[PDB]
Amino acid sequence: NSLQFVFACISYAVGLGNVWRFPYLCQMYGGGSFLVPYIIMLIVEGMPLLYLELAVGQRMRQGSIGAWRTISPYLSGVGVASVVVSFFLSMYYNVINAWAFWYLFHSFQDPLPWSVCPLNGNHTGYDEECEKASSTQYFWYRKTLNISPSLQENGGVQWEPALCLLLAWLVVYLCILRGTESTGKVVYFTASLPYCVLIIYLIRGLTLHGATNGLMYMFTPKIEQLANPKAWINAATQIFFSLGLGFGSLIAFASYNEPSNNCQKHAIIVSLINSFTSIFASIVTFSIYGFKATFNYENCLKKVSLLLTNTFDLEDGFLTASNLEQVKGYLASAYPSKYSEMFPQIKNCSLESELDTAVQGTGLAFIVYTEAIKNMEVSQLWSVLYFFMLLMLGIGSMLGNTAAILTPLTDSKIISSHLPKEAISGLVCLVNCAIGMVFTMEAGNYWFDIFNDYAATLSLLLIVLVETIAVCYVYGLRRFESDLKAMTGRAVSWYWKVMWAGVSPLLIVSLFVFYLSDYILTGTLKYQAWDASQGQLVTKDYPAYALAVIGLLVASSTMCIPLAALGTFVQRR
Amino acid sequence: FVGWSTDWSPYADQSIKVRISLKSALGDKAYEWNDNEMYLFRSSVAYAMRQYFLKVKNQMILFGEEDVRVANLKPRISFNFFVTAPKNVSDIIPRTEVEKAIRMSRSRINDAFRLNDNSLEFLGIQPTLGPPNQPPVSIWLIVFGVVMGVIVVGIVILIFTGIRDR
Ligand SMILES: *[C@@H]1O[C@H](CO)[C@@H](O[C@@H]2O[C@H](CO)[C@@H](O[C@@H]3O[C@H](CO[C@H]4O[C@H](CO[C@H]5O[C@H](CO)[C@@H](O)[C@H](O)[C@@H]5O)[C@@H](O)[C@H](O[C@H]5O[C@H](CO)[C@@H](O)[C@H](O)[C@@H]5O)[C@@H]4O)[C@@H](O)[C@H](O[C@H]4O[C@H](CO)[C@@H](O)[C@H](O)[C@@H]4O)[C@@H]3O)[C@H](O)[C@H]2NC(C)=O)[C@H](O)[C@H]1NC(C)=O
Ligand SMILES: *[C@@H]1O[C@H](CO)[C@@H](O)[C@H](O)[C@H]1NC(C)=O
Ligand SMILES: *[C@@H]1O[C@H](CO)[C@@H](O)[C@H](O)[C@H]1NC(C)=O
Ligand SMILES: *[C@H]1O[C@H](CO)[C@@H](O)[C@H](O)[C@H]1NC(C)=O
Ligand SMILES: O=C(O)[C@@H]1CCCCN1
Ligand SMILES: [Cl-]
Repeated sequence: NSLQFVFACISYAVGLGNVWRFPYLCQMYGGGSFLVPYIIMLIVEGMPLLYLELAVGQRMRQGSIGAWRTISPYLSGVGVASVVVSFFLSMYYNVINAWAFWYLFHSFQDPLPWSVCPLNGNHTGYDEECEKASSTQYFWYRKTLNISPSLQENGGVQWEPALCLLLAWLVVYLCILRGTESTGKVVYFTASLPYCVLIIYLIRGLTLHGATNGLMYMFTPKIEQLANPKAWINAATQIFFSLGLGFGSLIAFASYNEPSNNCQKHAIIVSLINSFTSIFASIVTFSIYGFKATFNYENCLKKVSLLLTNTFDLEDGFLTASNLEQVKGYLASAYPSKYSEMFPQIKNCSLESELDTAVQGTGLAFIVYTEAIKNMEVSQLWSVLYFFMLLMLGIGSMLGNTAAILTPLTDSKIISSHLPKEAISGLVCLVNCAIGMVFTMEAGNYWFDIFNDYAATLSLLLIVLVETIAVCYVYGLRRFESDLKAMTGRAVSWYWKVMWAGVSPLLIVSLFVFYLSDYILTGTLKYQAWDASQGQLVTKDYPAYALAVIGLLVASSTMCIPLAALGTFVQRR
Repeated sequence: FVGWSTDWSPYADQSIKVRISLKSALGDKAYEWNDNEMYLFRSSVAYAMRQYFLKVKNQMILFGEEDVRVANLKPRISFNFFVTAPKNVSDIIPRTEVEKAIRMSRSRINDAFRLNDNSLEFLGIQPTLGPPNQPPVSIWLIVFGVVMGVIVVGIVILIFTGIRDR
């Protein structure tokens, strides 16, 4: 029975948060400067709170709402809020799957769309934006999203992404209807295919030119940017979002386990496997990313050398990258009148700046892996395999999330006595798909950025904080420890008690305080926006109406607890 | 402006500038650009002029390697050439006709030196890459239609079986 529960938890935890979100989160916050807090935030926040969730799931042996209502009525709201967050997650998570579907369907063509730029119009060169950016970046930002230059500018619903999202939701609904316990052979298959695909892409990814640059960028802990509180916040929230803490379905999963089971081994194993999968996927992604950065640096050096050679009438191969500055000085010393004209035009390029600004954003995984595919031998087969592994991961994670969404609805006899579960699930999927059309607009990627960074980011911290305070202080840690010891024969270790009672809540509170102080001091929340004319990413301030949505997404889920407490107090009085 | 430059001439508009990059297109195993290579280049240019005047204007003009005058040779291998009348130097073929002749037979000149349109730049004659022919309608749309159809059929049959069982 241990294998079933462990593999169920692994299949829930291992999803797009490990393969897709972790790489771009690591790239955005400095690479190593993000990896050091992650590990630091895994020993303190991941393991103890995951173990606490699994133990509450066993000792209550009820659902999330049932458990947090049986501990105390004044607290039942934290069971409701843990559902709402899942809702918001299921509202936008599917968009990622849609994108993969798109990238799958554009994978049966000999001239792969992200391989060759379109012709300029003279039929003699390439597009300006497709040349300034990469072919993969041009495909991702224009052919896939058609991203608008700013959040204030939005068009209509792009029909192709809308159809892809509709297909993804239909697939999710079909998986919901079809199977619920036939995961026997799937757990044997769906847990090894992602690792096999990542192994293949690692085998390709570690033989590319300049892969070590990517690894060095990944593993170098720059102290200068290590002081950013946002890096710590993002590390903690990614840990919570990848382990599933706060969504309330881990409690339901542990509710079906025997009370004479070791949840100290299972929690440790699940957390370590999640961490290892994230690290491996990010290693492959950053090896390919380092190859991209090295290629960009070499291309810039070649362009500068060609510019100098075509003007100074130097030999074809005389000006190389190993003697550039000296020959530049020699040319400058030869005659300054000619050199003065083009000195603005000569561009400075270095590996470091390219590494920071080669590829960044929520499309890092897609761009990087499409580039790697375009450098394969049979690109179609590897593209199909990778975007099928990604499809399986997304579908499994969404099955877990939607089960967490739907179980409270099915368990409610008020709704279950009026409509079939097949109709309740159909209505839920329809509502989610209809609301998620806002991510398919021209400026839909910015709303996806907002939901990816605020819908299920900080609410998971407050939910887990309330849960751990509830378990430790309201219920009584001595009573909980005695109950657990009676259930499993072994008393909880002193380390787990220490991390439950004081360390994790204090660290969460400190992180919240630091984030709030940083936001107040900065006073200007900014987002990345695509610039096709410059062909890169620029920072723009959020408009007035985008802050209302940002505030409400967190506020509804977090404030659902105190409102329930106030309602219970009113009912008592 | 006081003074003069010894490089401007009334016939300098008719010159065509050629820039050659041997060690970039070939890397190693690249021949050196001695006088024999210049002789072969002038012969190729004269051949192109003959082909243009035969296949367009229907005139048989006996150009030669001495009718392609070359100046300003430099170690980059970048010079200026102009084509004159077969035995009358005072007559210069206008640059438009020379450009048309080069365009007509640029592939042969490229093949004579094992260069491809990037290491042999005529600085005024730009090549055409070629239209990217499109597939019949759209492969992605067909695949998406098939997948959506099979998914919808599965959903319908599962719903019908579940309803009929209960
Ligand atoms: C080797 O190659 C070289 C080329 O580099 C070649 O040299 C050329 O040879 C041809 C043939 O002999 C020469 O053409 C002759 O030019 C004589 C010069 O007199 C004229 O000069 C001006 C020419 O302008 C022409 O074109 C413009 C634009 O189309 C046009 O407006 C003009 O009217 C004219 O057609 C011209 O301005 C000038 O003007 C006179 O008259 C005006 C009034 O109209 C007046 O205001 C001026 O003050 C002036 O008096 C004059 O017309 C020309 O005499 C000669 O014309 C005679 O013969 C032709 C028949 O061939 C008759 O039709 C005509 O009535 C005359 O009897 C002819 O046009 C050309 O100039 C040479 N170019 C150079 C640079 O040398 C060599 O021959 C080649 N060698 C070999 C062996 O092949
Ligand atoms: C190629 O197109 C550009 C516009 O992007 C134009 O400026 C240029 O003149 C064109 N080249 C030729 C040879 O017409
Ligand atoms: C490149 O470096 C030089 C010297 O450091 C500087 O003057 C120049 O502004 C930089 N940028 C460009 C585009 O030349
Ligand atoms: C580019 O276009 C020209 C005509 O505009 C054509 O002759 C040439 O062959 C083309 N290049 C190709 C098809 O590679
Ligand atoms: O790793 C993932 O992608 C999922 C997201 C939902 C919560 C569990 N982890
Ligand atoms: Cl992770």
